[PDB]
Amino acid sequence: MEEIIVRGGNQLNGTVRIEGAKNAVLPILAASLLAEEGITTLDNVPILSDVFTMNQVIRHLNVDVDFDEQKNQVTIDASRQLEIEAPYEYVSQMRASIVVMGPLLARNGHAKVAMPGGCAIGKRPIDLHLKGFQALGAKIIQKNGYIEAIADELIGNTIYLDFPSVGATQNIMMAAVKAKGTTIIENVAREPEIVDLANILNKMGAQVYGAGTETMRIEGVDHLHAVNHSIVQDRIEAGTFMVAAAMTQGNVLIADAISEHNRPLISKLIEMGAEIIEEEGGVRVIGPKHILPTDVKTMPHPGFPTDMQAQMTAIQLVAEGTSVVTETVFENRFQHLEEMRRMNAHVKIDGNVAIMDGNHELQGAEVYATDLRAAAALVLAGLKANGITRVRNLNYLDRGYYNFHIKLQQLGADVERVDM
Amino acid sequence: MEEIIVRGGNQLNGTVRIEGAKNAVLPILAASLLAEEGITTLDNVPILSDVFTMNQVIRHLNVDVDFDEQKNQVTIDASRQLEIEAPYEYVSQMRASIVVMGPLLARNGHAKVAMPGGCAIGKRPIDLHLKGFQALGAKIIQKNGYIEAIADELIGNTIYLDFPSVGATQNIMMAAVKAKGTTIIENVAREPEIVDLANILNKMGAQVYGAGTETMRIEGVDHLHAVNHSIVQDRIEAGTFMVAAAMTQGNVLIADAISEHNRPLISKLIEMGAEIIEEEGGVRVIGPKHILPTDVKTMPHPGFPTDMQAQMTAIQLVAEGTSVVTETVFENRFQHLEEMRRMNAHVKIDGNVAIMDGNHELQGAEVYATDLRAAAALVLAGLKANGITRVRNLNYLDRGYYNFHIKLQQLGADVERVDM
Amino acid sequence: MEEIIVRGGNQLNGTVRIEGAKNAVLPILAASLLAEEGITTLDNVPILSDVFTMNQVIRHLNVDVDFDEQKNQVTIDASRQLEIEAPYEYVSQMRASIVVMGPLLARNGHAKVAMPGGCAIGKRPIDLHLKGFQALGAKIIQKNGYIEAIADELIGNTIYLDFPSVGATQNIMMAAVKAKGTTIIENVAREPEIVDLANILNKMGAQVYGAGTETMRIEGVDHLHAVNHSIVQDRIEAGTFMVAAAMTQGNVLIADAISEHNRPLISKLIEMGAEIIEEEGGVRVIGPKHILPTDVKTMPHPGFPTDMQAQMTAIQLVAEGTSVVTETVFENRFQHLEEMRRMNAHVKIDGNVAIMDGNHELQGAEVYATDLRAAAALVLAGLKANGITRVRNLNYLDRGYYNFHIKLQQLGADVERVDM
Amino acid sequence: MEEIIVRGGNQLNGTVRIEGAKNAVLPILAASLLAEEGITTLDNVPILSDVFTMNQVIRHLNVDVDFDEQKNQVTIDASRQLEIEAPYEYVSQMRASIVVMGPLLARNGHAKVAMPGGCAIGKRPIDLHLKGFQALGAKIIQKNGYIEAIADELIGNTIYLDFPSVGATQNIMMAAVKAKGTTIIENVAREPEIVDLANILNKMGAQVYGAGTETMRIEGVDHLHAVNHSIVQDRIEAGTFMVAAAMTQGNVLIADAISEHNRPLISKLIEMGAEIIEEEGGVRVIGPKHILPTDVKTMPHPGFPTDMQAQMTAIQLVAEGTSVVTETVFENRFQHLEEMRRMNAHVKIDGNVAIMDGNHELQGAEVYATDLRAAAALVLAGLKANGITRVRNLNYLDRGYYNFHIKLQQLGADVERVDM
Ligand SMILES: CC(=O)N[C@H]1[C@@H](OP(=O)(O)OP(=O)(O)OC[C@H]2O[C@@H](n3ccc(=O)[nH]c3=O)[C@H](O)[C@@H]2O)O[C@H](CO)[C@@H](O)[C@@H]1O[C@H](C)C(=O)O
Ligand SMILES: CC(=O)N[C@H]1[C@@H](OP(=O)(O)OP(=O)(O)OC[C@H]2O[C@@H](n3ccc(=O)[nH]c3=O)[C@H](O)[C@@H]2O)O[C@H](CO)[C@@H](O)[C@@H]1O[C@H](C)C(=O)O
Ligand SMILES: CC(=O)N[C@H]1[C@@H](OP(=O)(O)OP(=O)(O)OC[C@H]2O[C@@H](n3ccc(=O)[nH]c3=O)[C@H](O)[C@@H]2O)O[C@H](CO)[C@@H](O)[C@@H]1O[C@H](C)C(=O)O
Ligand SMILES: CC(=O)N[C@H]1[C@@H](OP(=O)(O)OP(=O)(O)OC[C@H]2O[C@@H](n3ccc(=O)[nH]c3=O)[C@H](O)[C@@H]2O)O[C@H](CO)[C@@H](O)[C@@H]1O[C@H](C)C(=O)O
Repeated sequence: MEEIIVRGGNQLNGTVRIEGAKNAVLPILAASLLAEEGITTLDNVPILSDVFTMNQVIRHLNVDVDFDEQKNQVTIDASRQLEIEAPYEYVSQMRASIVVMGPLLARNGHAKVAMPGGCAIGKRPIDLHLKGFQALGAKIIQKNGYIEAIADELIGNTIYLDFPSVGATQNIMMAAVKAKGTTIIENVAREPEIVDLANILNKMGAQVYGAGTETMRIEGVDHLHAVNHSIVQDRIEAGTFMVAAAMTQGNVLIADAISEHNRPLISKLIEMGAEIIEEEGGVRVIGPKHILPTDVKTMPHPGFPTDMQAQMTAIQLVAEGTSVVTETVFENRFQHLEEMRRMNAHVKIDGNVAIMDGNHELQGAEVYATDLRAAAALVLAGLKANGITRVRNLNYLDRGYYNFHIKLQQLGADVERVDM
Repeated sequence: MEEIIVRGGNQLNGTVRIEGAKNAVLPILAASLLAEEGITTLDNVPILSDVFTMNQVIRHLNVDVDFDEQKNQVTIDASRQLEIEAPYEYVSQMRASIVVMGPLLARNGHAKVAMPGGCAIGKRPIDLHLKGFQALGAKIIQKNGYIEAIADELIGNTIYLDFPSVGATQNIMMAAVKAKGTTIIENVAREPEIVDLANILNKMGAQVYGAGTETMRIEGVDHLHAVNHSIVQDRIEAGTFMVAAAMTQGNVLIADAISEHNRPLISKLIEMGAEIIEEEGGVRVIGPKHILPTDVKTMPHPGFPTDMQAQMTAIQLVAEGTSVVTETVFENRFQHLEEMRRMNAHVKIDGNVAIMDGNHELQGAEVYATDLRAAAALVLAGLKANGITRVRNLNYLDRGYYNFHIKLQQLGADVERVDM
Repeated sequence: MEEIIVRGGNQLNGTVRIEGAKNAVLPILAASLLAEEGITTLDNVPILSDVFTMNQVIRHLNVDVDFDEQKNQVTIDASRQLEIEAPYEYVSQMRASIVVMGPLLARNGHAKVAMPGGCAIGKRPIDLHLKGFQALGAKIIQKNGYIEAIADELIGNTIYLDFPSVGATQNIMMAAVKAKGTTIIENVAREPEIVDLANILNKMGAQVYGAGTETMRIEGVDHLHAVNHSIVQDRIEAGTFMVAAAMTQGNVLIADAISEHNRPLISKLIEMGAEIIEEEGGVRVIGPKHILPTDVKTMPHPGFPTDMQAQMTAIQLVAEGTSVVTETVFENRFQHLEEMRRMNAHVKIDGNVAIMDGNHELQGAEVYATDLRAAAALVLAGLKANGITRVRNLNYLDRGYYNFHIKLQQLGADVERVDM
Repeated sequence: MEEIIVRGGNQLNGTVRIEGAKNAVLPILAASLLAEEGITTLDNVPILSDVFTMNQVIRHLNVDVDFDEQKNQVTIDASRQLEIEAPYEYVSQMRASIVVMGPLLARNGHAKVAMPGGCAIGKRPIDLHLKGFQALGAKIIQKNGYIEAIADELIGNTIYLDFPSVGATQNIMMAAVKAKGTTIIENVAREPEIVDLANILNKMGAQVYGAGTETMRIEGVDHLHAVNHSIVQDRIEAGTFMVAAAMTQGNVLIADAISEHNRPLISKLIEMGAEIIEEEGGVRVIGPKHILPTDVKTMPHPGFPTDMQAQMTAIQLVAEGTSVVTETVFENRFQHLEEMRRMNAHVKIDGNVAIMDGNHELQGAEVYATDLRAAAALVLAGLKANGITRVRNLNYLDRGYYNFHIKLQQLGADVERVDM
C-alpha cells in the first residue's frame, strides 16, 4: 500500500530525538506480569507494531493494558489470576512474545506458549530457554505446536548458556527472580536491554546482581510489586541516525544518546572518517568528505551489534574502496544486499561474509524490504543513491522505527511516505 | 484463505500421473519468442501460477498466448514486432521471467529487463547471464533497476561458466542460437530441462550439440520456425511422490516416470530401505517397514537435486536414526526445518548443514510454508505425524504442484484442502 | 636442507616439456596388480617422490617394480601370489596408496590397508570407497587402524556416489572390472585421470564404458593381462607453467598440451587478459601488460580444478584489483596465502573464501611451503615479487614437480636451487 | 623418536598438581623487558619447549635469562640497552614471540619482528596488533618478511578491537603502559591470562584498570621496575585432567584448581553426568557410569575455550549418543578428529561443525598429533580405546604439557613414554 520515496544528494543537519528501546520494552512488558498487586506504569514506550502485538499477547493472559500513545505511556494491571496461553496467532507475528513464558512460570508455575517457526533472517531455536527452565525444575511437554512448561516449585541452580542468548537470558531471569534460593547464569547476555530489565526487576523487589557482566546472580523472592519505569533510549534507532549523518557529510546531534551503548559503531564510524563528539545534549556526528572503507564483524555485546549491520552496509557500500562484513550472529541477514543489487550495489556474498565495492554510484530503484533493519538500510542507501529510490514493505519498518521519514525530513533529507 | 489438513497413519497405494515440468516449461515459453513466423503449440503444460505469470510476461512483449487449461496446451503467436521490456512488477513475482532476455537479444538485439532482487531461499545474482551476453558482443547498462542489453550483432564465442547455472545456461543458449558462428559453453548446466530446451530449439531449426554433457556447442542460424512440443515430465513432482510412497510403507506407481532423471533420489531411497522397480508403465516405489537413515548432499546435476532436498528431509526426519543433509546450491533453504520444530522435529542447523534425529514422533500442528518445496515437505511430514497437521501459505504450493491434495487422496491419503 | 632462490622482473619465453601425470600414474601403478600374467611397462612416468613411495607400496605386496629413471619407465611383474597388507608406514606418507585396495579385492578377495589419518589441506574420509566395496559384496572390518575388506565373490551393482570422489571412483573401478555382471557408478569422477585409468584397464581386457561422463558402466571379466601404456601428460604441471607465462608478460609454448584438460584455467587466464592459442606443437600462453582481476570457484571436473587453485592465487595477487577465490573441494587449502603475508600479500580469509587485493607490490622473503601446490605458488609469486624470495620445504615440491627450477631457468627465469 | 603407549579400561584416582600457565608465562616473560632496572623473578614457571624458545627470543634482545628448572623459576635482567630484532628463526617456531613488539616499542620506540606465517590450526593475521600500535602513533613498514614499528612518542588513544584477540590485547597493553596519557581498549580479551599479565604490570608500577572486563583503561607511566611474580595455574592443563577423570569413571582432585577459570568446562562436564565439587584442596571430578552427549560451542572468554575443544571431543566421542561441536575461534582445529578415524571414531566434519557418534567402541591405533592440544586429545582417547594406542609427534605435547605421562601414571592410567 505505502512506499518511502527518497532522493539523494542532501546533507543531514539538526537534532534528532530517539524513542525508547524496542528490545527493552518487549521483555519489560512481560516483566509487568510479575506484579501480583498494583499498577505498572511504563514511560518512553515507542509507538511500534511490536508493542501493539505484545500488548495483545498480555491482554489474552487476563491483564489490562492501556497504551496512551500521546504520552508514550502504558499502564498494566496484572492483579487478577492469569491465563497461561500464548497462541501461534501472536507468536507467528513476533517470536519475542515467548518471553512471557518466564513470568508465567514464576506466577502460575504453568505456561503454554506456541513454538516459534521460521524467521527470515535465520534465528536460533528456543533450546536455551528450555534448558534454563529445566535447570530450575520445570517439566517440558510439546503437543499441537505448543511448549507446555510445568513447575510446582522453581528452584535456583547454576546454568551455563552455550551462547549468550538475549532472549533465553530474559526468559530465565524472569522465572528465576521467584525461584527458591540462588540462581547463577554463566555466559549471560550482556546487552544494555538486559541491564534495563534487571533495573526494573530490582525496583519491583527482586535481587538481580551482575547485569551487564559475564555472570548474573539472582536471589529468589516471594513477592514482587508494580513500579514506574522509563524505558532506556533505543541504541539502534540512535545508531541508525549516526550512520545517516556519517554518510551524508552531515552534522547531526542525537539527543541524549548514550555513547557507552554504541562503543563499536562509534569506533567504526570514526575509522571511516567521521568525527563523533560527546556533548551535554547528546552525541554529535559529523560526516567526512571522503568516506573510508572498514571491515565489520558482528558479535554478542560488547562486540559490533548485528542490529546495526544492515545500516552499516549502507555506508560501507558508498565508501571509497572495498569493505568486508562478517555476520556471526544470524545465518541469513544479507537479504538487503541482494535487493541493493537493483540499486547497482557491487557486492559478493558467500556464507556469512559479504564483500562490498563502493567505487560505484548507487542508483535509485524500486526495492522491497525483507525485515526491520533492511528497511532502514534501503532508506539510508537512498540518501546517497542517484535518482529516486522507492522503499516498500514498510510493515517491517514500523516494527522498530516510529516516524522515520519525519525525523529524516526534519534533518533536511528528501524523504516522503505516500500511498501507491 | 486456504489450508491443507492432513491426518497421518495411512499407506499410499495406487498410480499417480505427473504434470509436465515447471522448470522446462518456463524457458520453453521464452524460446517461443524466437519463432518469427508460425504458431507454437506446447502440450503437457502444467496449470501452475508460474505458468500464468510467464504467460503475462510474454504478452507484454506484444505476443498472443492462449492457455487451454483443459487440454494442458498453450499456443503462442510471436510473429509481430516484439516490445523489449520486462518490468519489476513481473520479475519481483518470479525471477525466471529474465530468461526472455536471451530471445529478445536474438530477435531484436535489445532487451530491458528488471534486475531480480532478494529470494527467500538465498539465490545467486545474474552475473553469469551478463557474462555470457557480454561474451557474445552485448553492451550492458544498469539504470532505474533495469538491465539494458544492446547487441547490434551477436557473435559466437567461448564462454566458461564459473558455476553450471541452469538459468544462465538457458538465457545464453537462446541468444547464441542466432549469433554468427560457433558458441561453446564450458561447465554448462547438465539438468534434463536443458536437454528439453535444446530438443525444441533443434526442432525450431537451431543447431545445439552436447546438451546434457559438460560442453555445449551452438552453431548460429538465420531463421527459426514454430513447432509442436510436449513438455518433459516433471522429475521433481515425480520425486515428491516417490518420497511419499517411501515414507508411508506405500506401493505407488509413478506413471511414465523417467528414472534417468532421478538417479540420485532413487539410489538414496533404496539406501533408506525402499524397493524401486522400473516397469512398462513407470517407476514403482515400495516403502520399507523400517526407514533407515542416510546422508544427502545437494549438487548440480548429476548430483542430488536441491529441488528434492526439502521433500527428502521429511523422510529423513522419520528414519530410525540420525541423518545429515548438506545444501551446497542454496544458502537459506532449511526454513521448512525451522517450521517443523512445531511438529516436534529434532533438528540442529549450522550454516548449510542440518542434523536430523528421527527417533522422535512427529506431531500435528499449524505450520506455514515459506517456499514451493517447503509446502510439499510439510504435507509429506503430515502423512507421518500423529494428530492433525494444517499447512498454510498454499500460494507457494500452487507455484509448482497442480492438484497435490487430489493426487494424494487418490493414493489413499487423508488430505483435504479447505477454506478458513 | 635446500631452498629455491627467486629474483623477480623477468619475462618467461620459450618451450617447456611436461612430465606424465602424477595423479594418473599412481592409480595406474595399482592397476598393474590386476595382471596375473605378463610384464606391465609404463612409459612417461615422472620422477617424483610419490612414484617412489607407490613403487615401495607395491613391492611390499610381493611384486617386482623396476624404475628406469633415464627412460621414464617402470616395469611391473605381479605374477606371483600377492600379499594383501599396506601398512601405516606408507599410507601415513601418502594416502593415495589405498587405491591398491580395489585390485587386491579383485585378485585375492582380501585387502588389509591402513586407514588414512589427517591431511594438512583437509581431506575427506574414505567412506565412499567402503560404500562402493560393500555394494559389490565386500565385508568391512576395522581393527588396529586397518581396514580389512573380504569378498569371496564380487557382484556388480548400482552405486551412487554422494560426491564425485576421484579416489573412490578409482578404487571401485578396479574392484568392479572383475566383479560378476554389470556395475554402474552414478555421479562418478569425470577427471582426465579417470579416463587414462579406464583406457589402460580396457587394454588389459576390461570393459569400462562412459569414463569422463556422469555415468560409468563396467562389465566384469574373468582375466586381465599386462600391457604397455604411456601416462597422459600432467595437466596441473602444464597449468602451472600457463600461469607463470600469464603473470610475467610471457610467451611460452607448453609442448603437446591437451587444452581440453584445462578448459577452466584457459578461460580464466583469458579473462585476466592472457592470449592463449592452440598450435601444432602445443598451447601458447602470452601474458598481458595489464593483469585483470577475476574470481575463481573450485569444483569437481568439469569446473575449475582445486589442484590449480594455489597457483592461480599467485596471479590473482598481482592482478590490478580485488579478486575472490572460493575453495569448495578442500577445507583448508589456503595456508599458502597465510605464508604469502610474509611477502606483503594483502588477503582476507574466512572459511572457504579468500579475498585478494593485488594493488600492492609483493616483497621477497623467506617462506616455507606447506604442501605440494603451495610450494609451486610461492615460486610463482617470487617471479613477480620485488627483492629475493627463498622457498623452503622443497620436499613438498618434489612430490609433484620434476626439475621445476631447471624448466623455469630454460624459460629465462632467475631461479636457482641451492643448499643452505 | 618417542611415542606414548596407552591401554584403556582403567579408572583415574588421586590428586594431580598443575603447572603455571603457558599462555600467561610467555607474555609475562615479554613484560619483563619493561623493567629498566632490577631483576625480575618469575615463580611457577612450567618446563615447556615454548618457555625455552621464549627465553631464547629474549636473550637475543640483549637480556640475561636464567631458568632454574628444579625451582620452576626464571630470573630476568633487562637493564642493558635492548636490541630490537626477533628473526623468523624463532617466530616460525612459535608466533607468540611477537608479543615482544609491545615492550620494545615502550622501551626503545623501535621493534623489528618477523611476520608470522601459516599455522596448522588456522590462525588470524596480526592486523589487530598493528591497528593498536598505529592508534598509539607507530609507523609500520614491512620489508623482507619483517614488521618494523617505529614510534618516537607513544600517545594514548581509544582502540576498538573487531575481535577480542588475546595476542593483540597483550601486545597493545604492554606498549600502552608507557604511552603518554590514557589508552582505552574496547572489546578487549577477557581471558584469565590477561588478568595475570595486568596484575604483574601493576606491581611493576603500571596503571591498568578493568582487566577481565569488556573495557580496559591504561594510564601511562614514566618508569617500570622489576618484581617477583608467581604465574597463575594453567587452566587448560587443569581442564585436561578434569576431562580425563570424567571419561574414565574417575575420582580426581585437581590441586588448587581455580573453578572460576573453567566455568564452561565444569558446566558441560556436569551436563555429561560428572559430579564436580569445590573443596579446600581444589576441584574434585567424579566421572559417571553413563557419559551423556552434549553440544559444545567455542567462543572468546567467557564462553567455552577453544583450547579445551580437542580434549572435549575425546569425551564426546565416548558419550552414549550424538554430540556436536562448533569451533568459532579457529578455522582448522579438527585435524585430531581426522586422525581419530584410525581409532574407529565416527565423526562427520563440515566447515566449523563436527558431528560425533559415540555409540561405537574406540580402537587403539598408531596416531600422529598435529598440534599441542590434539596430542593431549589422542592420549585421552587412548584411555577409553580398546587395544593399544601409540601417540606420536610428542614435540607438540611438550610445548604445553610437562610430564603428562607421569601425572597420568600417578592417577592409575596405563601410559608409558618410550623410544622407537
Ligand atoms: C524480536 C526478536 O526475535 N529478535 C530481536 C531481539 O528480541 P528480544 O526481545 O531482545 O529477545 P527474543 O525475541 O526473545 O530473542 C530473539 C530470538 O532469537 C534468539 N536469539 C536471542 C539472542 C541472540 O543473540 N540471538 C538469537 O538468535 C532467541 O532465542 C529468540 O528466539 O533479540 C535479538 C537478539 O540478538 C535481536 O537481535 C532481535 O532484534 C531485531 C532482530 C532487530 O532489532 O533488528
Ligand atoms: C522459477 C524457476 O523455474 N526456477 C527453477 C529453475 O531454474 P531457472 O528457471 O533456470 O532459473 P532462473 O530463476 O530463470 O535463473 C535466474 C535466477 O536464478 C538463479 N539461479 C539459476 C540457475 C541456477 O542453477 N542457480 C541459480 O541460483 C540466478 O542466480 C538468478 O537469481 O530450475 C532450477 C533447476 O532446474 C531450480 O533450481 C529453480 O528453482 C525453482 C524455484 C524450483 O525450486 O523448482
Ligand atoms: C594425490 C591426492 O591425494 N589426491 C589428488 C589426486 O587424487 P588421486 O591421487 O587420484 O586420489 P587418492 O588420493 O588416491 O584418493 C584417496 C584419498 O584421497 C581423498 N580424495 C580423493 C578424491 C577426491 O576427490 N577427494 C579426496 O579427498 C580420499 O578421501 C582419500 O583420502 O587427484 C585429484 C584430482 O584428480 C586431486 O584433487 C588430488 O589433489 C592432490 C593432492 C594434488 O594436489 O595433486
Ligand atoms: C602461539 C600461542 O602460544 N598460541 C596461544 C595464544 O598465543 P598469544 O599469547 O595470544 O600470542 P600470539 O599467538 O602472538 O597471538 C597473536 C596471534 O594469535 C592468534 N590469536 C590471538 C588471540 C586470539 O584471541 N585469537 C587468535 O587466533 C592470531 O593469529 C593472532 O594474530 O593465542 C591463542 C589465543 O586465542 C591461544 O589459544 C593459543 O594457545 C594455544 C593454541 C594452546 O594453548 O592450545
